[PDB]
Amino acid sequence: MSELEKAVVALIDVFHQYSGREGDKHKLKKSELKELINNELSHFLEEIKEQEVVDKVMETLDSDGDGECDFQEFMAFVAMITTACHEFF
Amino acid sequence: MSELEKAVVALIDVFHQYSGREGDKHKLKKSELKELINNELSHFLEEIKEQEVVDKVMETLDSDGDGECDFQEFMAFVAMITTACHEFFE
Ligand SMILES: N=C(N)c1ccc(Oc2ccc(-c3cc4ccc(C(=N)N)cc4[nH]3)cc2)cc1
Ligand SMILES: [Ca+2]
Ligand SMILES: [Ca+2]
Ligand SMILES: [Ca+2]
Ligand SMILES: [Ca+2]
Ligand SMILES: [Ca+2]
Repeated sequence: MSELEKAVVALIDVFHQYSGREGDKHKLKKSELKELINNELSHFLEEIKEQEVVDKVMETLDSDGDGECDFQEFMAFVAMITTACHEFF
Repeated sequence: MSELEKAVVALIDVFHQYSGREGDKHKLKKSELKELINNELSHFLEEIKEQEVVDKVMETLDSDGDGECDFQEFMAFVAMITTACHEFFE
């Protein structure tokens, strides 16, 4: 696999590392999303320690309004983070 | 960096590697897009061997109508591919 193909597969891997921890194994509930952000984006995003900030991130991400973040919604999150990083540089 | 962080920067790296070849260093023209797909997506997508196919992929990706694929448009392409790959592994 190329570096791009590996990156694609990594997005899938990381999503499932967190979505499968609790409840719906195909979606990130708030607790899972918080853990993903604190554990996997510690060099890009400030550590989340407030429940408020959890609720806001999720509210931003939850396009279909079911209260969790599914894969499509997570992809939108990755695009936000990636675009932000790109724009920074 | 984490697995996810490495993935994020890989997307930016690969886009820069091809967008910088010709003309606007911050956008992919048709030839650059063809080269990225053929060289970096060779395990995922059928090799592009015809102009009609290149034209079509670019038209699909070119949301802002400027004839090229910029980073945000490329990110949309990555989302498409990743979603397709997700369904495959599922
Ligand atoms: N493959 C590459 N191209 C590549 C390789 C290694 C790289 O290392 C870095 C990773 C992350 C950052 C970084 C800047 C920054 C600014 C503000 C904030 C914030 N949230 N206040 C967080 C931030 N994190 C810097 C360098 C970067 C690219
Ligand atoms: Ca879950
Ligand atoms: Ca949702
Ligand atoms: Ca270019
Ligand atoms: Ca464009
Ligand atoms: Ca644009």
